[PDB]
Amino acid sequence: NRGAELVVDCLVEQGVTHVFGIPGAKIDAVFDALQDKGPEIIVARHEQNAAFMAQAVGRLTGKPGVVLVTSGPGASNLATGLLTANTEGDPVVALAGNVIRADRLKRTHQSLDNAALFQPITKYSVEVQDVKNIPEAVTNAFRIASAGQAGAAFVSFPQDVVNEVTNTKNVRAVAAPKLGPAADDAISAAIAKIQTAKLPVVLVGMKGGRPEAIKAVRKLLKKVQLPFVETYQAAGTLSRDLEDQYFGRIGLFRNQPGDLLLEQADVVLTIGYDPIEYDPKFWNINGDRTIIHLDEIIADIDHAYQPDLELIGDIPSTINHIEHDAVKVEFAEREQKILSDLKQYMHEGEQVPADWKSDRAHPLEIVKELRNAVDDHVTVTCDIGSHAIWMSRYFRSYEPLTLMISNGMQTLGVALPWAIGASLVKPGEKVVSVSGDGGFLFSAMELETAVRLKAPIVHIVWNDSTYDMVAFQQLKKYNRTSAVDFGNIDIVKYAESFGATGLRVESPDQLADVLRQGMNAEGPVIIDVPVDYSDNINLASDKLPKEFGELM
Amino acid sequence: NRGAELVVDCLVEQGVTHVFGIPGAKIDAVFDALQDKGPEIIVARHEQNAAFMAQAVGRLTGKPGVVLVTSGPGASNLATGLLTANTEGDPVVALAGNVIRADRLKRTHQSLDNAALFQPITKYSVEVQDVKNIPEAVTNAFRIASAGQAGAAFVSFPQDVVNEVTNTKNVRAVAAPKLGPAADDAISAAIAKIQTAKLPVVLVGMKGGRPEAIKAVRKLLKKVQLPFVETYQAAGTLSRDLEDQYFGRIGLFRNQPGDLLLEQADVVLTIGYDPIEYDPKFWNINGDRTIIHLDEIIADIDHAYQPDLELIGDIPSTINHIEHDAVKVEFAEREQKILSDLKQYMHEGESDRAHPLEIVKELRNAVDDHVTVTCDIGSHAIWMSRYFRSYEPLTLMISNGMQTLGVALPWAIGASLVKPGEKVVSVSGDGGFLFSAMELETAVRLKAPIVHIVWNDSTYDMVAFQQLKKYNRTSAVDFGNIDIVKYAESFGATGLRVESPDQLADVLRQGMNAEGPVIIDVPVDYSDNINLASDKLPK
Amino acid sequence: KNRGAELVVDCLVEQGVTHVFGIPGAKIDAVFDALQDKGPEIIVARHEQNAAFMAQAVGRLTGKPGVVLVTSGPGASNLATGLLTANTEGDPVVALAGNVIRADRLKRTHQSLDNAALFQPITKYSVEVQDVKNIPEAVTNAFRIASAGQAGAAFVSFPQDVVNEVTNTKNVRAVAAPKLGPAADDAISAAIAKIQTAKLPVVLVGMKGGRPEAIKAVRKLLKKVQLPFVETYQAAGTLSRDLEDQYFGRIGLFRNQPGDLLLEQADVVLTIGYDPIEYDPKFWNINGDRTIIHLDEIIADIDHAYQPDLELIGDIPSTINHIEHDAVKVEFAEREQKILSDLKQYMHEGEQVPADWKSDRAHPLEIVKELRNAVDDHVTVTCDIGSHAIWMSRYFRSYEPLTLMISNGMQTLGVALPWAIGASLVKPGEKVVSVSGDGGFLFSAMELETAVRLKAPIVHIVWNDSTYDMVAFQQLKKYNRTSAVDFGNIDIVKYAESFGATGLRVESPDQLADVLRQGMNAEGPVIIDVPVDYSDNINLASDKLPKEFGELMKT
Ligand SMILES: Cc1ncc(C[n+]2csc(CCOP(=O)(O)OP(=O)(O)O)c2C)c(N)n1
Ligand SMILES: Cc1ncc(C[n+]2csc(CCOP(=O)(O)OP(=O)(O)O)c2C)c(N)n1
Ligand SMILES: Cc1ncc(C[n+]2csc(CCOP(=O)(O)OP(=O)(O)O)c2C)c(N)n1
Ligand SMILES: [Mg+2]
Ligand SMILES: [Mg+2]
Ligand SMILES: [Mg+2]
Repeated sequence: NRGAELVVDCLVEQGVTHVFGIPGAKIDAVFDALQDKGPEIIVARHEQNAAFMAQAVGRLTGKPGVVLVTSGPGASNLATGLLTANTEGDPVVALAGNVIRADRLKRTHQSLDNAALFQPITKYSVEVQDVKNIPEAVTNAFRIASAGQAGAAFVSFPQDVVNEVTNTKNVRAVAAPKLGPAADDAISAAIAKIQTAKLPVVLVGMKGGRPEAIKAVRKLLKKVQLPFVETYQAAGTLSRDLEDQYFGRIGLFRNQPGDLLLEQADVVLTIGYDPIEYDPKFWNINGDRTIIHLDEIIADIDHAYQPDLELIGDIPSTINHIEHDAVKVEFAEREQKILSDLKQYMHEGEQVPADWKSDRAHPLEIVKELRNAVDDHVTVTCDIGSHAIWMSRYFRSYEPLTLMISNGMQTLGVALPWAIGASLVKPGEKVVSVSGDGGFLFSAMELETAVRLKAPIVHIVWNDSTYDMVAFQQLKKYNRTSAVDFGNIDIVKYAESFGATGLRVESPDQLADVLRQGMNAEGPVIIDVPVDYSDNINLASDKLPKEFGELM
Repeated sequence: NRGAELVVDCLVEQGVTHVFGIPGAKIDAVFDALQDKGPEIIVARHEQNAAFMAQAVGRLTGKPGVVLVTSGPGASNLATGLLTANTEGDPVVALAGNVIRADRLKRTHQSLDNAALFQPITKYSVEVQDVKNIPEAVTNAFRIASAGQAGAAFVSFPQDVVNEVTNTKNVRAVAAPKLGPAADDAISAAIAKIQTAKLPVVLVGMKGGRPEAIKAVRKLLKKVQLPFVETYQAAGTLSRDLEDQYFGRIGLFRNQPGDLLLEQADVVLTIGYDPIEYDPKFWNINGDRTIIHLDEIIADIDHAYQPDLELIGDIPSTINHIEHDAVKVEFAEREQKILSDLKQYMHEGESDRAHPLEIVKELRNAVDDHVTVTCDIGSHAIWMSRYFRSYEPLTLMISNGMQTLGVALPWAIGASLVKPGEKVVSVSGDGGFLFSAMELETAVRLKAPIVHIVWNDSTYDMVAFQQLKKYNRTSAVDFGNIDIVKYAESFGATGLRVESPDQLADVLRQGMNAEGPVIIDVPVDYSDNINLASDKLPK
Repeated sequence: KNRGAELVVDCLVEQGVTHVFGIPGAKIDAVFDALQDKGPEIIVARHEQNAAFMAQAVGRLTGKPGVVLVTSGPGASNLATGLLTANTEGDPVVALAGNVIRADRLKRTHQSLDNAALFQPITKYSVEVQDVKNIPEAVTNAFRIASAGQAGAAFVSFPQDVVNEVTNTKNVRAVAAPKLGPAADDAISAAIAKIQTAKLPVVLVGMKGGRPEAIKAVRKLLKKVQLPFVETYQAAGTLSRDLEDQYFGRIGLFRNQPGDLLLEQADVVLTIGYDPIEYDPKFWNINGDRTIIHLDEIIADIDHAYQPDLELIGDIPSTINHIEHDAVKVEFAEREQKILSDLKQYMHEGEQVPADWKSDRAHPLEIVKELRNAVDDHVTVTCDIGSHAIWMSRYFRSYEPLTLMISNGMQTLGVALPWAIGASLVKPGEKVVSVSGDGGFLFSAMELETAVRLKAPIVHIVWNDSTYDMVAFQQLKKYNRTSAVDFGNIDIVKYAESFGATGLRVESPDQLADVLRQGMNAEGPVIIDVPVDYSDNINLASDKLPKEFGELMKT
């Protein structure tokens, strides 16, 4: 019963089932303590992927995912991982080791100021300097990682602290509390402003993408019949019932129907809106608009964002109090016409161009065939790139937490490790991950962990042989691409070398059969599907806002 | 004519030959400027390895390696990379982008305090907030990265700053100056203590592992005939002439002849000694000895390290002034016997699979002296660090500061670019391999003549055997195997395999004569590893 | 003309700032120049520390952030302790400081440092604006964060070229920080349930319970349910004269109070806005399992001695009201009534001067009482740090919200007098009383010029013993000897007159009552030198009371 046991004791109380990590000499006492009791250790092939996996656990379970690494380069490898989780509202607790307290100021092996390093990228970055303080520090980490808004917590343990034998008792895993609903006066005022609105619309954001949030949002949308829009991490709010009120997903560029829908609005209700997904300077422009901020925390005042009302409190509760006293909105003919046109423009946008001819599959063809090959309840984790732009915009998701996208840091390589984390959260279910050919290699080494776990993952690789998202953004600004090209690899040979299944779409017509082959395959499968990116530049085309400008 | 050009203008003037990086929306303006002029861009497969490559360029060329990344996750991926370079005396300049100055406080895509993040892990972390300040900020970053002790410098560029058009002129790339040698009276006082010493020993350290230092160290060792020892990053100090005065490499555990040699000495002269490689509480113990600190910067006072003399100045110059007025030391009979027994003990220290010691030697005999050999981190690195002889400066590169996993392969890639047309050998573990194995694509793309050796045991053994000595059980050290040959072939590279311990020498030669990147899978018996921490030898 | 500096003033206008405390400088002068055309009144301070203190006092009294404006370099670095104090004591403060131009920000140039990096670990919000357009946003969010629970300090740094930069940027609406709804309904119901079933339920009113609107609601709860309650030092003023029979003093510093013994005997403790800085839970929540109910605007910090069984997070007054609405009077059993009776008795004996007392100087308890009797309930009393503060914090009764201000977070020396000046600006035309030690006096005594300049009606009481006594008696108790606590005397009367202020002196303990009335009736700043006998001070850390109660209870 030494300090390392205390760390494990906390993990038990927090109900931690899995720990992702990589052992080392400085953190060895805690890994040793985990052999006697505590959660199952998932050994990672890189601490970055260990942090990503934990993030996936966080977003899916609502409870902090736990990552355990050693001092020095082990700790510093969690940097990007935690930074992503901290900016994308995913509860993660990081446990890292450090050199002994007596040599903490010295130039010794793997020593640095851990707490100072993770300070600007976490909600909580502390280093325990007394063994008695372990149960407190770790508990407060779990609570703070979870408390709205969710984020990353980092706890550093000097080696002599985790090895120290102590008679210190454990501490109760007091659950993070939930707020009450927003102020009654604030809700009453909000209902009033929505009822008097000529065209009210709902902007569902990050924290609205929580399951219980989605549950309450849907009840509201059905009763009041408001047209709504999603941010990328709000994917899954849409139901097939609410398809007639759905106006797509806003993000990246102001050239979507939702942006035009938001423009026409006179009252906008934002739900759990972290502006990181889409800056308000992009959508809230052109005329005085009423903004009602509903969130678990106060609003960030921007030039383009100055809420006329703030409903701060538990997001689902606050929505419930609104939905109860709200009544159906009747739209005038003019507003109905606008909604009709936008829904028309929206449908026109989801279609492959008529003049299309190619040896490869169009991105929309890859999107459509994938959704029809994947059940609604199946979790799909997506990477970042041009492929991500298509997925975020056109891949429909009808259930909470089934389309995971990195819309905070837009970190390359998140797809596959999220999928591995997701499969452990939902055992016995197939999990689909989508990535680019460039972003793939960022975390492809974690495929060994997949085969080892026999995880039912289907990884789709959009093959263009370039960092295209940077490329077409270079062409639009400088009329030339720079440092976006790299060599190709045999993706099938790559998979097979890890002990996984590798398939390949040789022709655009084989797409449907290859996908279903993978969805029925056993174990991890990587799928190489070449794509034609000649239409990608139109993702930033302002043709659509122009057409609607003239029509108005 | 805009801020991005200024960054490149500095890179030109600094004589930067290569920039390793990955583009992004915020830093693309500088990537755009590199199309018209400036160094050749090497697109990496991960910013971690791009930073590693730059570290190798720094360690090999003496001028800072440059890495250029984007905002957000681009910047934060440099964390381990820069931290490694900063604690291992390798000059690196990192250039990262950031969000618009007007939105620097907002929750927007890829925003963080870049400068605040790299503060605890660099010698210099600044963020430029005015376009005029670019040539200054960049120039001083290079100077500080180079200045003793060398390390990592980080410069963050708001997107609007690199895109802003200005008529600001560039700034001259003033070279970091060299110090003069240590004080004359200080040099004389040191020489006095050495000639009167019964058993004087030289500890060549990190900053002694520099080329000009080694050249100057060797002249001192030949003339005075001093017994010396190496640290892991001091590999290459040994010459084939000086085999008779060499007493191995100290590190990791106190069970080496060197630890015992230093113990018996009464006066020890340390040269460019960073205590990060081996804490002085391990060797400077059993009895009072006089310590003379020779370095480019002052010493860190430790309980086991309190110098009686500090000769601070240019390392080679200070050494030359010693070598000039020093004379040969005659060793007494007792002391000569101690030196004799330990050199005997040294050789004394030197299955279905191949033994580690078999793999070290057979590689040395299969590899030319001038060929640079990069090593990763693990148990295999311990065998290499202790028994792989290097007879030329900068031919055995080891990460002895952070002990960072995955450094082997990208260092080799950086090296092939530094020494074009030369073969480069990299050694790594099977666990440490996948950390940066995706950078093999960059090697094949560059057609770099790299030879990678993978020690195959299927575990994180260095953690494993230290667990058995502490808790008598291993924890979280096991993982599955992969087909390394198929892996190589999938990248368009050559894959070989040692099926039997006798095939070792022939497979090695195949790779050394092969064209392009080659990976070699060699299985190892690690049942002997546990003796590395055995206290048998000191007893 | 519309320049960057104007945007800063425009924000202050929309925020409804009436006063700005500061000291001008070369880097921040553009904002000072802009304040000449429009904006709040500038209060020139004699040290930036006191400007931070005064701004803090305005925040604690008005609930809106007090504003402090300084220059680059040492001007900014002088705000360190001031802001650190406000940040740990729930007082809204916005600090606006200048810095060198963006082009020389990395250079060794005059008064350059990383302003933001310095104030990062001691404020809720420390940013530096690097674009003139971003000013109205940065500042507005600064005010909101400083006010948002838990209230604290925000620091905004302006490069000289940024505030001097001419820009056509529109201002941004001063959107008010919103209030939470009350705590969760099921959580409140569960709380009432655990309170009704309690043998001895007690309320611990803490820092955030000491706010006016909080106190209003707490009292209604206390009257209806008839719960015994206790105060922390910054919760002073919750007590009403109605509630005297349920009041059990103020816990703090040392565990030797009736309140500490009351909490020990309780089986259910309701904490209200309890920041543990004032008194760590390892001191009071000991010796047996107790049910803890954390009521606050933010979640709880889990300690070994503090692991709540229930958390009611939401607006503090609103949450209390829902409790008060559905709660009923608590009936105490015979055993519990006696425990309350004995403790209420022990409490009364503690507030009394010892019978064998004789001295040429005034006893601390005499100075407290005579001051309380010379001062109206509504008159704000600011207290400094030292042994005198212990007497005041424990024995000076306060019967209205925000009439006894104490620095109980950082325990910063010198806060008394500048707080009074800030108070004097908040309640113009009202007398303000400040209490300090002779050591803590000189830390900020130079602000006496600022009082005299404003002709503020302040009455400053200086406890004269000629030592750092609070350190001294704690040294004798730990080391059997004092170290570095002694210093020379100054003529406090002559000191006041030299600033143009009134100086009085209590030459004999009977003149005490008379001198105070003389001061309370004097015009302009008044300093009062009153000598004190500190021979009884060591009993403040005496463990006699817990010992007697230990024996009396084991009976
Ligand atoms: C760690 C990191 N580095 C750089 C970037 C910038 N970036 C955004 S998209 C992209 C390239 C994606 O390449 P790929 O995997 O091939 O997908 P594609 O764009 O081709 O669809 C890059 C480098 C990033 N978002 N994260
Ligand atoms: C980035 C990083 N993660 C973890 C460690 C801790 N560590 C030191 S050696 C080692 C395992 C080495 O495995 P391998 O590559 O197979 O070499 P081997 O032990 O088998 O010789 C680990 C995980 C480290 N030094 N750096
Ligand atoms: C800035 C600061 N310095 C030191 C202390 C420690 N301290 C607390 S009370 C005290 C001495 C108080 O002297 P005085 O004002 O004369 O009051 P007295 O103790 O005599 O009642 C000291 C030094 C502190 N709380 N803050
Ligand atoms: Mg691609
Ligand atoms: Mg291995
Ligand atoms: Mg005193």
